[PDB]
Amino acid sequence: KPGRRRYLTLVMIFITVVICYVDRANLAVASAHIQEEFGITKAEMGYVFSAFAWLYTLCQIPGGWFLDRVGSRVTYFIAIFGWSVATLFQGFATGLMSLIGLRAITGIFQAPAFPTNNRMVTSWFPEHERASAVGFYTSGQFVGLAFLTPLLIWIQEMLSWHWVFIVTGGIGIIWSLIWFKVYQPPRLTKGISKAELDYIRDGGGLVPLTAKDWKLVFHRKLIGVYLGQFAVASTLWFFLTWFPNYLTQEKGITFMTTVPFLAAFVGVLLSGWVADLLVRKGFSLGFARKTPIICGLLISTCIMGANYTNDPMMIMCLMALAFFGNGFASITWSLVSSLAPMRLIGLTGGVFNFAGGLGGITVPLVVGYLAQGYGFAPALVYISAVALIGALSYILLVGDVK
Ligand SMILES: O=C(O)[C@H](O)[C@@H](O)[C@@H](O)[C@H](O)CO
Repeated sequence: KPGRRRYLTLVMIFITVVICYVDRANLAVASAHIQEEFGITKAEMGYVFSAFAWLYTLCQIPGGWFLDRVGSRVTYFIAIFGWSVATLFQGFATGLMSLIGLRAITGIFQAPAFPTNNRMVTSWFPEHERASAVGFYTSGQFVGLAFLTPLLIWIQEMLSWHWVFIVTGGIGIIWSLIWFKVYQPPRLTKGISKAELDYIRDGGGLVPLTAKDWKLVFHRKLIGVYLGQFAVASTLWFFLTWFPNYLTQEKGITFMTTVPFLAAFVGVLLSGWVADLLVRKGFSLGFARKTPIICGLLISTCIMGANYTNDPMMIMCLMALAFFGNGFASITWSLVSSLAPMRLIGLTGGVFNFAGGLGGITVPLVVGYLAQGYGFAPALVYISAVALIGALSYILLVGDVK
């Protein structure tokens, strides 16, 4: 009865966020064959992984500027059709230099995925259901990064390894042109409902660099929010890049690739829904999403307790609970669109994950730096410290709705 096509764009985004995260972990799937063919060393492989991580964060502040400058639609086509071509060409790469360069190119076009979807969902879902929308396409990340990894392995072992980059890259190419022709602003869309467009707008859904603005974006209210995701997105990047299973593996654990990614799946899902229901009630817009972020980041510190047993106990349960707190508090960016000024929606989205994605580059490096000289115990307290620092820095500098 009410507007129904508004969620169509949400599904297309969910599809995009899935495809975007498949091209993130497709390299890890083939990482057991890429080293052997080119004769690459373990250290050199790190360049291939790092190539995507670095440019992904560095190419957000240009993307944030590129998003507002060029628009919200064409940017995603250039993005989807951008990285999808790089990934496709990676299947025909000759030498690690071709892989490092292409993975760099892949990170460039895939960087403006976070700010572009945010404005896209904010121009279509700036209401109470933005958290349910934010908690919807984020689940596709945990699903798209994992639930498709077995299918890649199936295509990897039976057929050649190149098809993993042709499938993931080829699907993205088709999806860009598909998405390019179907999605468009609400008024300019073919079928617009008289009630939906007003329904979308009643919540706030609408279609050079200044020195002053340059210093204002780095404000206390946004700074405390920037630091918040530095502790949220980081925990997800261990699983993406550096450390699924590396050193000291006999007395680390013993199935591990699906447990935390479900707890976060429903974690982001219900958390986006809990904040969604709370906000429509007599609670503030920030407090409805702030609350599940604080306790979540507090739940994220639950992993510190896994070392008290050192015995084949139910660590996996509290492991999923600790990862549930990150997912439950994974809608930390659902409010960045609100606090950010109307003029600079793209830049804030970049500088935002520029702290979160950076967390995916520095936090994994810290956990590794102490595991050789010390062990895993200082790594669990650090993740809890970053989560506590994330929570602590949030509750103090949250500053509600600026
Ligand atoms: O790519 C992205 O959207 C960001 O990394 C981040 O928003 C996601 O990883 C998730 O929402 C939080 O970890």
